[PDB]
Amino acid sequence: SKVFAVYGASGCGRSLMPVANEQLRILEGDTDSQIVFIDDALDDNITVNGYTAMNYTKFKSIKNDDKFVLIAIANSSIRQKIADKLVKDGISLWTVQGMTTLIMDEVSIDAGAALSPFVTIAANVTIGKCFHANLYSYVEHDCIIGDYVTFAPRVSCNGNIHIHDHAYIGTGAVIKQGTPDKPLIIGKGAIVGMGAVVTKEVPAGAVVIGNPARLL
Amino acid sequence: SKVFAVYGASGCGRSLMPVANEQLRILEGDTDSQIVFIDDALDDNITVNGYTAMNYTKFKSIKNDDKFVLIAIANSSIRQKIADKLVKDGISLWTVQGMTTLIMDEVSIDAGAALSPFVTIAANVTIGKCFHANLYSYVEHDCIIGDYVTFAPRVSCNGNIHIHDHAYIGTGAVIKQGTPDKPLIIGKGAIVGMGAVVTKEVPAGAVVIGNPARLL
Amino acid sequence: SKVFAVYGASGCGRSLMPVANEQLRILEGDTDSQIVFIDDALDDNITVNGYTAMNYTKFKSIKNDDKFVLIAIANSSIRQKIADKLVKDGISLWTVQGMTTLIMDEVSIDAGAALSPFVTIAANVTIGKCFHANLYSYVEHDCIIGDYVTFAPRVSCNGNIHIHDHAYIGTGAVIKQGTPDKPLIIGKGAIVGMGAVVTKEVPAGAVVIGNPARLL
Ligand SMILES: CC(C)(COP(=O)(O)OP(=O)(O)OC[C@H]1O[C@@H](n2cnc3c(N)ncnc32)[C@H](O)[C@@H]1OP(=O)(O)O)[C@@H](O)C(=O)NCCC(=O)NCCS
Ligand SMILES: CC(C)(COP(=O)(O)OP(=O)(O)OC[C@H]1O[C@@H](n2cnc3c(N)ncnc32)[C@H](O)[C@@H]1OP(=O)(O)O)[C@@H](O)C(=O)NCCC(=O)NCCS
Ligand SMILES: CC(C)(COP(=O)(O)OP(=O)(O)OC[C@H]1O[C@@H](n2cnc3c(N)ncnc32)[C@H](O)[C@@H]1OP(=O)(O)O)[C@@H](O)C(=O)NCCC(=O)NCCS
Ligand SMILES: CC(=O)N[C@H]1[C@@H](OP(=O)(O)OP(=O)(O)OC[C@H]2O[C@@H](n3ccc(=O)[nH]c3=O)[C@H](O)[C@@H]2O)O[C@H](C)[C@@H](NC(C)=O)[C@@H]1O
Ligand SMILES: CC(=O)N[C@H]1[C@@H](OP(=O)(O)OP(=O)(O)OC[C@H]2O[C@@H](n3ccc(=O)[nH]c3=O)[C@H](O)[C@@H]2O)O[C@H](C)[C@@H](NC(C)=O)[C@@H]1O
Ligand SMILES: CC(=O)N[C@H]1[C@@H](OP(=O)(O)OP(=O)(O)OC[C@H]2O[C@@H](n3ccc(=O)[nH]c3=O)[C@H](O)[C@@H]2O)O[C@H](C)[C@@H](NC(C)=O)[C@@H]1O
Ligand SMILES: [Cl-]
Repeated sequence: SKVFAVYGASGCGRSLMPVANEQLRILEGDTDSQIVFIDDALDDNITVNGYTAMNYTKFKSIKNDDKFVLIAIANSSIRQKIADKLVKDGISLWTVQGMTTLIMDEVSIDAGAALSPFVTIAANVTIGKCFHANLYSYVEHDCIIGDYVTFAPRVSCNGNIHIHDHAYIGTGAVIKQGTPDKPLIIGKGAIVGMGAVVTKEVPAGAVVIGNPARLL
Repeated sequence: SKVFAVYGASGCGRSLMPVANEQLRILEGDTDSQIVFIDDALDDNITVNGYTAMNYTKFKSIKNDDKFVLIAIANSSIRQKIADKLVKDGISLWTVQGMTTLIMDEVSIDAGAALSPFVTIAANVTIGKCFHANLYSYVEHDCIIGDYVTFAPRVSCNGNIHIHDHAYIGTGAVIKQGTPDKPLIIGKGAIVGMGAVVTKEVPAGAVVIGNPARLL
Repeated sequence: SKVFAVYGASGCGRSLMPVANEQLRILEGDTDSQIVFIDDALDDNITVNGYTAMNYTKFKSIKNDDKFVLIAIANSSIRQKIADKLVKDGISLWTVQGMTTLIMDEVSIDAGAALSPFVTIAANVTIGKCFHANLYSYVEHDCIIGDYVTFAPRVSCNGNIHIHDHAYIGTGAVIKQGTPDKPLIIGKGAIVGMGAVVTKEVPAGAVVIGNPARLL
């Protein structure tokens, strides 16, 4: 027996719960396990879109040895804080993908990814912990994505790109491919703005916007 | 017995007829009902891509009590004019979606929407009359879309956006999310240009272009 | 009996091989035929992502009368050179599409197209030799695409556009629709940069960038 949850019942979680249901009901063939929202804004349990929603105290208190959680909070500092809490409390991080999520050959993705509908993860890609790939995003050949990286919808991450930990790539951003000899690097905790067209390495902690991308 | 039609046999209609066939043949499981084009440019009936095409006089003259029409004309002033005519003549507005159109939880869409392939309508979205969501467009969590709103392909409408009646959002436009406290508003009859990156409220009747979006 | 191949085992080929397998195993229902990589960088045979990879000398030497090749090299000058070699050596050019590739009515596509997942080819489109439509690209109503045209991912080619031979359209580029009276032309060997917003005819051999698109 198992219990599943989506951690976060705001916009991120409510748009991932259908995806978590595709993962659980169809890709895992599991019509038996219950799935709930966790949200620490809650004191008393409520329902959100027809699902039981409870705080983490209540979720921990459930008498089941086999808990699986997708963290659906886009802020990667919160996501890492919650991931470390879950693992310390013996709760499993749970990767979710949609029926229309395309995974190609020799792809490695750490536990707890949120892979939205219409996402492509292409050939020979490596992805670290609790990756968020929102609707329509792709990661193309030979990319290395670090830990707690967050893509908005419709991110175009071309080939031979290395994205370091905690980077955020905004809606519809386009990133030029690197080369095998010189991967294009997005530095740790960098922010690429919505619609930015990234043609060069982005420094760690930089915010870049526009076409072409410039420091903000 | 029923008769279906796509109103408009130009580019909008010819790229929606396959979608209307997915809706009718697969999602409604209906292999019996006939589907035709209506186009008032026609005097004599013709065929368009292997479908009978006739003007509205001829379509009205069909002896069937149960008519269903998708309006495939992108100009929203024409679309509203035709919708009001159809309803007055006792003809039903017909929502069409593709096999790859994704509708999430607690979504409300008024009759007569054209929801193209690869469209996502995410959690807790409300949409008014004869919405056009062209290929790859999405409407994310908590949005409220008014009447006769038109999206070109690949519109990125993020969460907590309110789009008023008759707005037009151009190809690949990106709209910044609002907040629960302050939805980002696109005003009545506003035009957001292709590739525009919208980061603030757009006034009613405004035309905005570029990255970032500015008045034209 | 037949032998299939993907010509090019770098990023283009490795992200197309899964698509070639969807085409062969599912759309052609063929679990019998072998599929390999050809790559002329190879001296001795190797494996690439669990597929045999050999140079063209070795591929020619295979004793089979019925060879089918998808050219997965994005550089269209190389692609044409290889296509002419294959045809001269009595090897068939092979069109591949994904399970999520959408082809609409009255579409004509010459042999040897690479049609990626989530690609739409809309109504009444005509496409010439060895077309590349990378992930998420679309070609909308009434377009005419010439020979050895290459789309990066997420190209938005709207209606009534004529793209001449050997043009390259970069990641996330948007092209304004033409009219029936005046198709918007992308000239021979033109390059449209990533994220370019094309609102007018592009001259043959021009490089255009930005929003709006300008000569570089
Ligand atoms: C880039 C970004 C992080 C900057 O955030 P911020 O510092 O709060 O910026 P503000 O909204 O205060 O705007 C700063 C200025 O830059 C502009 N700007 C903001 N985002 C921009 C963008 N992506 N491209 C270009 N200009 C942008 C604003 O219009 C403003 O101009 P002004 O000073 O003349 O008024 C933010 O706008 C962004 O792009 N975030 C991603 C949104 C997104 O992807 N949503 C998807 C959710 S699923
Ligand atoms: C924004 C828009 C409505 C303006 O239309 P318009 O007033 O007829 O504009 P024009 O085509 O005459 O061009 C006006 C100027 O702005 C530029 N321009 C036009 N559209 C632009 C856009 N989206 N972004 C930036 N610049 C744009 C033109 O290049 C031109 O520059 P110029 O005066 O230096 O020559 C139109 O270009 C547009 O974006 N429409 C949407 C197209 C689309 O989404 N098609 C999908 C069909 S399914
Ligand atoms: C437009 C393009 C062909 C130009 O290539 P290039 O001539 O080698 O250009 P460079 O990378 O040397 O950069 C030239 C300058 O223009 C800028 N630039 C490059 N591409 C740009 C683009 N698409 N939009 C805007 N500016 C761009 C660069 O930042 C640079 O600015 P700088 O001189 O101030 O440093 C190329 O950048 C491009 O867009 N290619 C498509 C990439 C792609 O689609 N990849 C998908 C692979 S599947
Ligand atoms: C306001 C805003 O920009 N929200 C965007 C954000 O959604 P969330 O990541 O759900 O961010 P929220 O701040 O809206 O919500 C986080 C939720 O997480 C909960 N939370 C947070 C911390 C914690 O320790 N426990 C916990 O339960 C918290 O109570 C809240 O309900 O990320 C999505 C990917 C965005 N999506 C789109 C399409 O625009 C949302 O608009
Ligand atoms: C020229 C142009 O920009 N056409 C774009 C428009 O297609 P339509 O909405 O089909 O616009 P049209 O003007 O081309 O056609 C409208 C059709 O509607 C018919 N019509 C119009 C009025 C009416 O009362 N009756 C009626 O039958 C009219 O005869 C005509 O055949 O909207 C699509 C969504 C665009 N798509 C793309 C991908 O570019 C088309 O290019
Ligand atoms: C470095 C680079 O920009 N590669 C991009 C290119 O991938 P390819 O078209 O695979 O280009 P390559 O130069 O990387 O490889 C071509 C292959 O083709 C082979 N080749 C070339 C010539 C020939 O005669 N025989 C032959 O076998 C050659 O040995 C090589 O392995 O085109 C894709 C569509 C891009 N995709 C993305 C998503 O970024 C790749 O990053
Ligand atoms: Cl897309």
